[PDB]
Amino acid sequence: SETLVENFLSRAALVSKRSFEYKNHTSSEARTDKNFYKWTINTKSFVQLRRKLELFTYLRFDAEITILTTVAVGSNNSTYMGLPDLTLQAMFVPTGALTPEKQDSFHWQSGSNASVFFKVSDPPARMTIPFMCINSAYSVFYDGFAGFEKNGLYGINPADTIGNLCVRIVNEHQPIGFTVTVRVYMKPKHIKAWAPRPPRTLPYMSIANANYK
Amino acid sequence: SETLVENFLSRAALVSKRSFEYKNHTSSEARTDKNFYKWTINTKSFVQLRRKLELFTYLRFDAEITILTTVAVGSNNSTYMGLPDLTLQAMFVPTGALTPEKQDSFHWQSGSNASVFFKVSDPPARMTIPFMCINSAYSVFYDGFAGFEKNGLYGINPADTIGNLCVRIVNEHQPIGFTVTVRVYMKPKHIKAWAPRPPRTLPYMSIANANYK
Amino acid sequence: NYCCAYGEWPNYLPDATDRFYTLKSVKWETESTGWWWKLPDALNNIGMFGQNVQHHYLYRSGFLIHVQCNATKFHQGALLVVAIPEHQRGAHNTTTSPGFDDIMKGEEGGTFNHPYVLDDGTSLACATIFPHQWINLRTNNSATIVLPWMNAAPMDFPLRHNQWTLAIIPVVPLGTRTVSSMVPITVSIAPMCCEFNGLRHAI
Amino acid sequence: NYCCAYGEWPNYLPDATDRFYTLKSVKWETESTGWWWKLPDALNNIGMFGQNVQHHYLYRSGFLIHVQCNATKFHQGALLVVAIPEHQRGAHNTTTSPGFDDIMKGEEGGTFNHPYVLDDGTSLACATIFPHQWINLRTNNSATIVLPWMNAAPMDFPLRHNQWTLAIIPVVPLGTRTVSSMVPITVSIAPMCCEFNGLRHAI
Amino acid sequence: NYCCAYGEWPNYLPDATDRFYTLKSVKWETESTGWWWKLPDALNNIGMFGQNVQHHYLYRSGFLIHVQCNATKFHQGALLVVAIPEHQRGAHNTTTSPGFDDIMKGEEGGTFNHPYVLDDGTSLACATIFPHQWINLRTNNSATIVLPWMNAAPMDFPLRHNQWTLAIIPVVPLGTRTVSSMVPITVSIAPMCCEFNGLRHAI
Amino acid sequence: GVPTYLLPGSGQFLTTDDHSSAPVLPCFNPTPEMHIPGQVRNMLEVIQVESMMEINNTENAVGMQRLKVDISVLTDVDQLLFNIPLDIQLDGPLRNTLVGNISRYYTHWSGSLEMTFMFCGSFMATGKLILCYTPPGGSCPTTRETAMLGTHIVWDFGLQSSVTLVIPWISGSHYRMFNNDAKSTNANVGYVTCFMQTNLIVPSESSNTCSLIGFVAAKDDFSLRLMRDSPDIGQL
Amino acid sequence: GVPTYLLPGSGQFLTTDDHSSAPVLPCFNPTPEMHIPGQVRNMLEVIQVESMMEINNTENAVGMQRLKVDISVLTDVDQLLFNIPLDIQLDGPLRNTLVGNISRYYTHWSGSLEMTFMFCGSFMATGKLILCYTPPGGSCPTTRETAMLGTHIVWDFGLQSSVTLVIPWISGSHYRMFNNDAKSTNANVGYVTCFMQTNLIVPSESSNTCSLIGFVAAKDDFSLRLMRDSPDIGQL
Repeated sequence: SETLVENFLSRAALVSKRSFEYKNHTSSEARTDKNFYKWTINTKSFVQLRRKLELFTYLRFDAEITILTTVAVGSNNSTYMGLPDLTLQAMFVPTGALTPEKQDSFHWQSGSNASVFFKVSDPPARMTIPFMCINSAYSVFYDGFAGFEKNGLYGINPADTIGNLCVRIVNEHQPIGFTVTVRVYMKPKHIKAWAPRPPRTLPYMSIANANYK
Repeated sequence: SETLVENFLSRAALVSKRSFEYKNHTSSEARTDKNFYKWTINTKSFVQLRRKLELFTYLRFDAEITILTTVAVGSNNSTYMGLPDLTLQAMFVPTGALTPEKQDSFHWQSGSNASVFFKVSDPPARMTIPFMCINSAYSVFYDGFAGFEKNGLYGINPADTIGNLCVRIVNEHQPIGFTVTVRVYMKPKHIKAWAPRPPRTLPYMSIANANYK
Repeated sequence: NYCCAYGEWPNYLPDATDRFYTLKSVKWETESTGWWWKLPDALNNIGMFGQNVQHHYLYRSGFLIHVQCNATKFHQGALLVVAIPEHQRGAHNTTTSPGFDDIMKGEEGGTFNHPYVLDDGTSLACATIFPHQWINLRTNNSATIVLPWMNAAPMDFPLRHNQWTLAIIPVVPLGTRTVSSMVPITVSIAPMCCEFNGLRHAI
Repeated sequence: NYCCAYGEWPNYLPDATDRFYTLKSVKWETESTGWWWKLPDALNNIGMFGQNVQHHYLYRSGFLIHVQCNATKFHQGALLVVAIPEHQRGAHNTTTSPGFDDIMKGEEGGTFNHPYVLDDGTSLACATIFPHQWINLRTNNSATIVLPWMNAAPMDFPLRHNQWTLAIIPVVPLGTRTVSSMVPITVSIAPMCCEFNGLRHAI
Repeated sequence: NYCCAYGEWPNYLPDATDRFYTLKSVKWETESTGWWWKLPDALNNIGMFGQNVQHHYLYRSGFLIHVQCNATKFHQGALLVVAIPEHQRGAHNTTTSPGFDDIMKGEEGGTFNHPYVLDDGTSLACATIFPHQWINLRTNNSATIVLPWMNAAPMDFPLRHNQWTLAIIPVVPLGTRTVSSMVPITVSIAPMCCEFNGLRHAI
Repeated sequence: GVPTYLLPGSGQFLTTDDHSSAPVLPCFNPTPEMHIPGQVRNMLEVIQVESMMEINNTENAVGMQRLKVDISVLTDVDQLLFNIPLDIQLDGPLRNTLVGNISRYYTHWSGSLEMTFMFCGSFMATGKLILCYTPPGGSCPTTRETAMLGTHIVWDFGLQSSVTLVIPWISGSHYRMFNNDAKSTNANVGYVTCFMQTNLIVPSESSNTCSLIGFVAAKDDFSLRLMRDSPDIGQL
Repeated sequence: GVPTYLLPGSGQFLTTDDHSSAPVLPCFNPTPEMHIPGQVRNMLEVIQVESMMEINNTENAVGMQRLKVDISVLTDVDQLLFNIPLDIQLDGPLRNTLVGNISRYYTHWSGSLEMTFMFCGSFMATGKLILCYTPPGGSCPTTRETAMLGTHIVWDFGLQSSVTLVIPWISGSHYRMFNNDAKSTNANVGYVTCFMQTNLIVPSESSNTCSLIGFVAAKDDFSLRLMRDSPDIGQL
């Protein structure tokens, strides 16, 4: 029973820990986070849960998402001052839907998209991402190309891109900067696993492909 | 009914009170706590609950664990300033699993291990450690040696080491130091006791053995 | 005896091209690393099924893999015939995703670069979890493998997706003490329970 | 009469070596502190059971303890025969864990250093909670104790674990006014309902 | 197929050690005379049966002889596997009785000096009156022979008596034209229906 | 009802809790569940399918040359050929299998292990090989006379050319696990050795250097508990 | 349902609460419960098994020399031999027993106490001993004529050589407890004394210094309440 695949794959492993900075990034920033981070939901960024999910080909599951956000003071301020409250509008962007580019990026209203509301002074955000892919399971691999052009990337599904889990500061900027470490936890429930693969032996170098060295 | 062994052994006695310090211990520390303390769960560190549990040989129970953490200001700061919030990722490490060595020690993701999330501004952390030992009860004694070598320690079980109850600051360091007194409470529920022993008369000197003086 | 993948016979989709498309048989040597044929890319350009690949935007097909190792009884060697479900390959020591020519090898199929890790970061030592048989020339001269529909999508494009991937690997190299001699690997694939919809231009 | 431990007869494991292994009987004196024999360490090196200890990685066994105090009726003395379940000993005034030679005493067994605290920090005054009989020479010249399987693990190694520990203690020292004379403690142990699995090398 | 001696299955005495004790397989060459293993002297020093030989003054046992000649089909040769009942050997051209080292050869067994007369004055040409099979590598790669209790005494000492004697003889020498190559004689003996009484010291 | 007081562990992020949460898209119907072949309901179905191991276990050898043993004609009679430990959660030949890598994803592993060897030689190749499963605790045998004391199989290659060694579930405790360190009692599992009883005999025209491939799978009695992150891979 | 308002004692860490919590490992099956002999379902099973006490109770004597009394031939007739108090939660001979140390783990202790003495002498040793249980409140008797007023047992050693003294459950209140101090009414329990009625008579070849061992256990009517931390041990 403990060795059931539902019991096996439902471990809340950290797959994206983004310590994204909360400051007036509109003042002088070039490429970095503008009080928001756009993370495409792929379960392959951290190799523990990745090698847990390279065990199988096809993995249809209801992907429970748990977002634990901890606000720490910035090193520029170098003062504690107490932890201020900060509600976060955590949007999931589905495949095909547009992704935001700013903190006030006009997509955060989410007329079609689904966003949740929570605070930092509240236990972590537990919702359940629906199994949304066009195919009947999550092909974590793709022996093929996403597009019909030759330069399409190998290994990427045009259907298993889960979305973009975009988390911002809906509140305005503070004069005191704060590094918000957002930790993303995947609890895949309702595991429907198919066709087991060997566990990976050689270390990874690229998240997208399965190259070896 | 009050004298039932389930009613007898289920008293939440303090068995590890670690006032571990919360500061940039990466700056200049040698042996002390680096914003975390690694305590192997043995029920023998405090002699009240210990002599309560030297009453019997074999003690199979579901060991409820209650962690009460109180954050006090440091004497270096000498200022109150108000009590800041601090969530704690309380991990249990089972036998065989690795134990962390830093606050950000790469084992805190816990792909196999079980960790709980709670805050200091939340009532104390009540979960129930499963009866996890390979043997069918907790042999609190061991008339034998853990290893087949001669230099193996007497009295230690390679199966009744419950684990390591490792509690850290998942949040980053504060510029103001804080002594976090973590108090560990054991409520053993579902007592299955076997073969009563005399209560201990002479004082202890070592936690591991049962020497007398 | 056949070794149908995970104990189920292939069939049509729930609510002509069954000719055994024998490939050009590869020379098995002592130094032969192994040969992989991605399906239907091994049959994308040959036969009426190969024309159905271009003529249809979507497809579904099972495959009756039959590998033949015609050998003397004095010959030595076992090949892992493994039909990998969805073999995403990798390249050694590079972070770059492998391109068209390293995967879309056509009817001839690709050789194995480092087959011990199965050229994908896994281990071939565990690759017997797969649809798999043995062509150990002591007892088995010819093996066969039955492959159902293996895709999360019910019915997809052939020309930009490989569902199965045959991989014939010499876990033990050839032995006849004339280093190696003859022994071809006659890989014959019959698309069984084939179905094609979406009548569009021949891509 | 026997005094089976906690009123249950020993048996095999739920889903040959039953010879009474009589030990070398110890001289009981007035100044005799007491003698403990750890089981199966008292029988680790003697007999077919002793060879089964080395030849098997795991074991289970009950023990039919029989202590004999052949005495004149004019002799005086009662010994606590207590079979301690899992006697973790201790050393006086040291924080060091007691080593091999203070515990692995072999067939002869160890004497008691401070038996009033039972050499473990407890009290022998309460040690009648144990499997226990009396060899008070006024009425009882020979006592016996039946020991089932006493380990939290169902079946473990003999050579690195003592389940039971016999302890024959003079709570009242010997009296015959020729300080002490004769009176041996014939401790005979029969491993009953013995079972051994894990056929490995003789350790 | 087995060739049980004189058509009777072995059994216990009328009113544990059944492991196939495989020996160190001997190299069969063209110039190989033949190898004899006296039973239980071939198993006197190996295994739990070997320890039971020393630990018991008397014994009885049947033996399930299994000889394996793993060979290529191009290899040539038939060995007489004969289990001689009570093979009293002899030495060539001497009137002296053969001693300990010429008979008590241990687990490795003795080679044949003049096997055509079977080293006992008889003829091996008639030695097919025996429990006997053929390991002619044209058709038979592995032979087996079932041996009951063969002694006039019902139950006797192992360490000073050989009841059976295996003898694997090349009546036709090996042929592979590389003089000889590989072909071991894997002689595996399982003492079946073993029984041991007389629990004494290990001799 | 109305008066509720919270738990001591209330509001804690648990890595292995299973209480359901509110879905993000309530009106979304997922893709209909179609019958993909190969349904995994448990990892045991992964475990009782075969897997070769590094039976050469020689440090210089890597690749399939370490995955296969090379039994030559010139290999001496009564020679140690495998010396495979069974510490599937530790280093050894069996670490890169389904059995080893799945067991490294847990802590407490129990069950009997089937060990099928198939002899990759010519059809005309022959030779009797003695394969001993040493019980746990017992050390390695180096000769055949120290080998057949344990449960051993004599294997003339013959026509089958594939034997199985059903290592029984035998242990001091009732599961086998990490023991928190390799230097313990229940950490060692027992050795499996092979020797040549009657030597490899091959024809003078066939291949002289014969080979052999091992496998591991489980029985139906295999079980796993205390799932943990394996040291097979790690991020850096 | 939806409207809940918290308790006044909500969110409090209670030392002796029994409401269950969420387990740390939800998918872990524990070790199967095997029949270990000696199952303790209550401490009473520990209490009605015997335990010797320090019947010498002489300050110079320590060890088993204080655990046993030494009745000599040269002991004078009608001599106080035990003077054992029954304050099992206070200092006395009975403090280092199962009865005393278990009762010190509670506060409110009730029940009748069996007191078996066995005479450790020679088989040919004889002597009649008068053993008086003084009722609570009554002081110690020093002579035999002040001793047989209470419930007393005359004990010639004979063939049995072991008597029991069933001290009845008699108290001013309906339980006996600490009384918050030793200097109170219900804190004192009553004395048990022994004297020699017809003197110890031993043969001239046997041992002159005879001995005797006491025991305590409970009846089935023993009960305990208000479990507390005993002063038997403490950390420093």
